[PDB]
Amino acid sequence: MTGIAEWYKVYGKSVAPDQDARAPYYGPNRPLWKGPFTKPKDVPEYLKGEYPGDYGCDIFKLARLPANYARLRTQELMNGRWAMLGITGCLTPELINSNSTPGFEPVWFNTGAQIFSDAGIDYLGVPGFINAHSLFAVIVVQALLMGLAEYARIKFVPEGADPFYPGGKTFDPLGFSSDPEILAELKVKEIKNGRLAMMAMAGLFAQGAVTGVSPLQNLHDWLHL
Amino acid sequence: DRPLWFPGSKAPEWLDGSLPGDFGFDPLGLGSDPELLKWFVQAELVHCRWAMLGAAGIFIPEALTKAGILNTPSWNVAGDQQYFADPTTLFVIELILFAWAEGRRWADIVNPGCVNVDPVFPNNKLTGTDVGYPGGLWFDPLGWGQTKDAKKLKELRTKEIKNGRLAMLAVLGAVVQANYTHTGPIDNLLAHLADPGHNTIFALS
Amino acid sequence: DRPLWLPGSEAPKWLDGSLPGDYGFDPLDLAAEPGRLNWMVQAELVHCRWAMLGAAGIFIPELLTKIGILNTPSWYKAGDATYFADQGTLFIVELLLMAWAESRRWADIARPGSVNTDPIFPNNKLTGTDVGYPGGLWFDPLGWGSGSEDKLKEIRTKEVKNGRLAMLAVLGAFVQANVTHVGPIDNLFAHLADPYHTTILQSL
Amino acid sequence: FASKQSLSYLDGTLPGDYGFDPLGLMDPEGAGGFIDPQWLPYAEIINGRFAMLGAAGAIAPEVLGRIGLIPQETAIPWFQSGVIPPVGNYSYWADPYTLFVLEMALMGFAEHRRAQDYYKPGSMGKQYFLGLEKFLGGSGNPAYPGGPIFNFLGFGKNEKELQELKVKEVKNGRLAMMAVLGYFTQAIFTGVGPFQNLLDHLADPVHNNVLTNLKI
Amino acid sequence: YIGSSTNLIMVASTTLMLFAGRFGLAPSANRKSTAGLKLVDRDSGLQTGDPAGFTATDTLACGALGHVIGVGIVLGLKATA
Ligand SMILES: CC(/C=C/C=C(C)/C=C/[C@@]12O[C@]1(C)C[C@@H](O)CC2(C)C)=C\C=C\C=C(C)\C=C\C=C(C)\C=C\[C@@]12O[C@]1(C)C[C@@H](O)CC2(C)C
Ligand SMILES: CC(/C=C/C=C(C)/C=C/[C@@]12O[C@]1(C)C[C@@H](O)CC2(C)C)=C\C=C\C=C(C)\C=C\C=C(C)\C=C\[C@@]12O[C@]1(C)C[C@@H](O)CC2(C)C
Ligand SMILES: CC1=C[C@H](O)CC(C)(C)[C@H]1/C=C/C(C)=C/C=C/C(C)=C/C=C/C=C(C)/C=C/C=C(C)/C=C/C1=C(C)C[C@H](O)CC1(C)C
Ligand SMILES: CC1=C(/C=C/C(C)=C/C=C/C(C)=C/C=C/C=C(C)/C=C/C=C(C)/C=C/C2=C(C)CCCC2(C)C)C(C)(C)CCC1
Repeated sequence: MTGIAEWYKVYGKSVAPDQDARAPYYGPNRPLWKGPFTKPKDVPEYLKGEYPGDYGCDIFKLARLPANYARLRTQELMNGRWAMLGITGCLTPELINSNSTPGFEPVWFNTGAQIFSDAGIDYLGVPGFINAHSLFAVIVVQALLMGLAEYARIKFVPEGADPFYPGGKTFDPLGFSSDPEILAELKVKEIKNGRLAMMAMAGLFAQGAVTGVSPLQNLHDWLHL
Repeated sequence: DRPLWFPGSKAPEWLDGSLPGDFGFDPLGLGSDPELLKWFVQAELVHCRWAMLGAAGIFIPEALTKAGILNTPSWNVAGDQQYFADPTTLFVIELILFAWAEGRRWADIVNPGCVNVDPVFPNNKLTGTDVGYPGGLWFDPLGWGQTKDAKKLKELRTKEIKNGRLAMLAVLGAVVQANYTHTGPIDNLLAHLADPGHNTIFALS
Repeated sequence: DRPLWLPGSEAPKWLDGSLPGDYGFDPLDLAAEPGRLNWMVQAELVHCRWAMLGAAGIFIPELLTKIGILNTPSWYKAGDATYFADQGTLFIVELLLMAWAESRRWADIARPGSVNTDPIFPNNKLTGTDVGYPGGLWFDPLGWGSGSEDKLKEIRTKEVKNGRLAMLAVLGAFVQANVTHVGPIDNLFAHLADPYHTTILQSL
Repeated sequence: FASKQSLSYLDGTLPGDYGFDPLGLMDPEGAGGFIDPQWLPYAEIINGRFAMLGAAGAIAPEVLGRIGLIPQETAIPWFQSGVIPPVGNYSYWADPYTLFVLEMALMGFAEHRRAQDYYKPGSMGKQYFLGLEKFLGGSGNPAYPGGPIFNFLGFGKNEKELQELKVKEVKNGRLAMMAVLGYFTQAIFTGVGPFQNLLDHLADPVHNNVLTNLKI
Repeated sequence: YIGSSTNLIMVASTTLMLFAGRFGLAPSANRKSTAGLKLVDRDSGLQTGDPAGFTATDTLACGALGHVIGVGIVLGLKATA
């Protein structure tokens, strides 16, 4: 129950201290996927709540069995975390410098072809940073490091913690998970921000396919300023 | 038992072998829900049938064009040729004609046997029992497919789906190789028979 | 045991099928209101009858003119044509006469069997026993149609689907006049001349 | 049920009650003068009904002129009709001061009668008016007189529908009050009619807002 | 003007003042400062939806102080630099 605890409780909790952080997001009181027009039928009788970020939106007959539901929850969480990382990493280099510094290539969907250029990939356009020029070496390092990471994920489980919420000392240095109630509220926040990032990534793909870049079409067009 | 795709490994629990050609190949677990298997087998049947048709239409006319007895143009440019009718009009005509077939297919997969009666003359019908197998005079002219199967039907079904999968791979191969190489499949075949090592994926790029 | 508009499709609970033409076709769930079904059936009857009347009044003149018997102008410019009477005067006469007629119809619909008696001559006594089918000498002189049970069903089904056909046909004719500057039968002739190069996609 | 604290005197019986009273103007502890708790709801309803009339009538002529129902000589904005002669003026059958005198006479009759009914609830239906005193006895709540004239169609026959109608009246009235304030401010800043302002915000929303119109 | 230095200074001043208001880094309606500048807790009969106790009065006060500080900083920087 570290110093970060009771600090999140006073400030970062999304509900008043008298009210618990359960009811607005769990149980029969969930906002549901059609707002005030949801009607009892559109909520499946097995999507009863009791899990983070469900709005009773199963239009196709997916889930309906606990194993499928739990699995799909796990891939949703993983895609969401990776999408948060992807969106923030796609928007950071363009924000820091939108100019085409030869070794930089700020555009997110054009940095792949930067490795084949003579200038290579120069982190922050600094000539002495990495300065990679070989795609095969990057391939090999990706394969080795991510194979080790995922093998540790799906084989080196402590056999006592959740596969996707390990917690513990190493994954929760600040000890946010001291209280189960705030833990569930934080899980709800994580799921919702992850879904927002996933839609941001999909829209980024589509708008890169149609229009040029991210800053332009947000400052060049649709926000004439 | 049955010959698995991967020897020495347990097959997925949802594949009992009853379905034709069950090789126990579900690495990604996309068939964990029993009700999904029926839709997936129907979809794979439809793609495999249309893929066998497409493979025949992309290979036999081109092979006979190579033989010289036929003058069939390259299939990649077939849609850009001049025809006596508007291609978009042809599209809408085939759409309208096939809408009835698609409605029949949807109705029978949702509810088997509900479209098994000829509307104009109710006497005419089809003899099929399994979902997606009508039999009858219209769809089974030779009466093949309604037989007491101790070992009869299953082998035919298995070789049918095997040929379907092979044709699926063949048609995507043809599309991909035409995209990669601006030449017909027969040109690539002649190149690989002349010198397989010299002509390959790396040969073009 | 009643055929549905869609095979293997469950009919709505309120769509019993007893009424003629009820084939369980209500995708929008519009007629679920208890007080709406009678209004829907009466409105469909009126719509189909006037639509088929207009279908005759549109198709017969153009067909006769293109055959050669008559030499009448088209419908989509007849309103702007030389007439003895002013157009507004005619329209006011029309709205007044229709006000009387529909007023009678509305009084029949709201109050069943309340306006079957002629005021001036109370010795007429319209014979119609069902709403929307007043019968009587003025509207049903010969007396056809009225018979035993299950006899009315087939003929009323004929009426409603004939009115549906005419109504969709007249919508098509108006769409033609909006998209092409010629009568629909002339468009039939054009579709016959080059069928594979004359359709909706040709000059959309 | 919204806005600020439940002030312990705004229990919720009033139509449109949401416990919004940051300044505590309706606290019944010291409640003399015009700050009486029985006067403020009535005054809110009255400026609200007059604001509904004013908003509708200040936006109507310009819209009608754009559609074409009325002659374009009468499609002038609301401030170019005679309220402010220095800005614009229109010539009617009488000069605006005779019109003001006649208006004050008629509204004096109506308003002094309404006031006497508020202060003496049973009155205005006792002395002999020109035959109309029979229908002019307000029943119960001063803000809702009713009768064969003020409610001559018969809405709100049951209590619940009447509550819904009262709530609807309060909200449309508050909305119209804010709309009239907007009319005034936008007239000062832009010098054109509110409908023209709406069309300007619709045509180029980013370059036709309050931030652009800081220079007049 | 949106990317201008004045806009950045004003938005930064207002945001920092609001941040110091909502989190207990500055006095507010529900958090009184003593003679020693200690920020003891004070109970006011103002209801707010913010779980930390930040009210509309605090929003107005912090925005006003932020606009004031921003204007002062902008004018001083323009006069010196
Ligand atoms: C190969 C293919 C799909 C492959 C899918 C695979 C491998 C899936 C594998 C798995 O999912 C399983 C099974 C089980 C899971 O647990 C694991 C994975 C591994 C995920 C589709 C083919 C599909 C093939 C089809 C439908 C072929 C169509 C042919 C056409 C369109 C012909 C067109 C033309 O007639 C035109 C229009 C006019 C002219 O151009 C001329 C021609 C060219 C003749
Ligand atoms: C009556 C009114 C408008 C009337 C308009 C009329 C008749 C217009 C007439 C004409 O236009 C026409 C038709 C045509 C034109 O040619 C001529 C004129 C003659 C111009 C507006 C009222 C408008 C009234 C308004 C805007 C009132 C606003 C009040 C607010 C915001 C109060 C807030 C709070 O009081 C609470 C609720 C609780 C407290 O604790 C705290 C605070 C914060 C104090
Ligand atoms: C709910 C529901 C229900 C019912 O059933 C109905 C339905 C509809 C079915 C459903 C829905 C669903 C959905 C919507 C989904 C979605 C998804 C997504 C979007 C994903 C993404 C996803 C996404 C993702 C992962 C992403 C990722 C990313 C990344 C990594 C990136 C990276 C990068 C970077 C940084 C930078 C550089 O320069 C480039 C790169 C290299 C590239
Ligand atoms: C609801 C919400 C929220 C919030 C939001 C926001 C966005 C806020 C903001 C707010 C703000 C942002 C406010 C502000 C304010 C400001 C102000 C209030 C100002 C004022 C100013 C002044 C007062 C000035 C004055 C002056 C001076 C002093 C100088 C000279 C000139 C003059 C005189 C003018 C939260 C997060 C909670 C949640 C979500 C949603």
